[PDB]
Amino acid sequence: DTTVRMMHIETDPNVLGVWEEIAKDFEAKNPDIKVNLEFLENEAFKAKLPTLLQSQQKPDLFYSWGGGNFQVRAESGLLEDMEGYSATLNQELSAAGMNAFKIDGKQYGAPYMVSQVGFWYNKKLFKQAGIDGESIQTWDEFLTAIEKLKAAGITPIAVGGADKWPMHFYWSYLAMRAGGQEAFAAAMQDQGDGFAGEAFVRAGEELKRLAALEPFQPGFMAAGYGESAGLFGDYKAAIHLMGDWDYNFQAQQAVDKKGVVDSDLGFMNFPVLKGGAGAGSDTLGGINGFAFAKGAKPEAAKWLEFFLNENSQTKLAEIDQIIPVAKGADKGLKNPFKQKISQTISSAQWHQVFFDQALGADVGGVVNDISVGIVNGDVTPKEAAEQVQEAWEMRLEHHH
Ligand SMILES: O[C@@H]1[C@@H](O)[C@H](O[C@@H]2CO[C@H](O)[C@H](O)[C@H]2O)OC[C@H]1O
Repeated sequence: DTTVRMMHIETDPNVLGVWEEIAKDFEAKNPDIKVNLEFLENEAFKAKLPTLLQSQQKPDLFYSWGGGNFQVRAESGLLEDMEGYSATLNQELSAAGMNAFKIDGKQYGAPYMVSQVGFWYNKKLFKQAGIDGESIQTWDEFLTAIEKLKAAGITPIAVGGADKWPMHFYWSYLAMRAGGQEAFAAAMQDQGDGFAGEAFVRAGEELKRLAALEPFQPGFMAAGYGESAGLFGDYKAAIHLMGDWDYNFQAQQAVDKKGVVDSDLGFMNFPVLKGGAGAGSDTLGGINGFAFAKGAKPEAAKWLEFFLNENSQTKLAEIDQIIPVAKGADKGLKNPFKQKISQTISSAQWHQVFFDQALGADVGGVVNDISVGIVNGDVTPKEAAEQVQEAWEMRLEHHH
């Protein structure tokens, strides 16, 4: 018997119940393979993984956002090429999802889900404030809704400022809307002014404008994502900019374990910015998966091809958790919120991975730092963009 060790960041009890049913079914069909799930919370996982991956504690499989850290881990010899064990994965999973975890023709992981960041909002609170949530198409209209919420005594936005990345969603989306795909593509290539260019300075200017309305809950810089999602679930703030995984999370984090029920819940895309080059259909989000650590056993690919199969992924869509990557598993997207989100993802010409993950731990950490820094007044919009560009130039210099 051999044990496949899979490190993950999942907290939801319904999801874990489904994962356990899949693992039980797999172990019954493969009596010589055991599956050990190893949980670490999101922030702890990102902080601890570098040490664990470079040690003899490394697992076979670990949760991954792809992006810059995945690229560097591959070039550092920290991952295992499973191309020779990928025949079934390539049959059953989306080609774009498989490509997200392939480097230099080597299959270093497999996709698990795709996501969109957007504004979850409370229709009950919006009605109290006299806001039609479906009518918010532009950034100016969004700011007007913020002012209407404040006038009604309702905290407009819950944000997990302590974790920083929830605030970076604002800066990133504003940069996407201001500059469009080409401004970002050019910055990635270090062309022109790069991340110090006008679209990124405008992103900071618009984030500072939002911050000047004081739209966040008191003490937001001390709140992590769990606390912020709980505020939304408890009807204590009207708006939550978050990935689509928030749907189940705000319910679990609510005192009543239900949160904002479907009859009170809305979701809207990030609005357009007047004069901006970005399209309202452009999406910020991710393609997340499981990477193979160096030394991963062949049984780990056997597990992943079952865990990621059409039936398994259909179950996880049907419990409202993931937008799946397995072919045909979109049949499980029965929930109206998740169905519409999956359509936005499918239709997007530009589906951009989270800036903090695309740019790697160092430069992405700078983006996270300047996002809260602009809001708190510690850096100006120009200085923020300058810091991102300077850090990015050094990352380019020091990597292949
Ligand atoms: O760096 C952050 C990631 O930490 C964040 O990951 C999310 C966190 O919320 C849930 O735990 C979800 O399962 C994770 O994938 O994703 C956005 C990125 O900017």
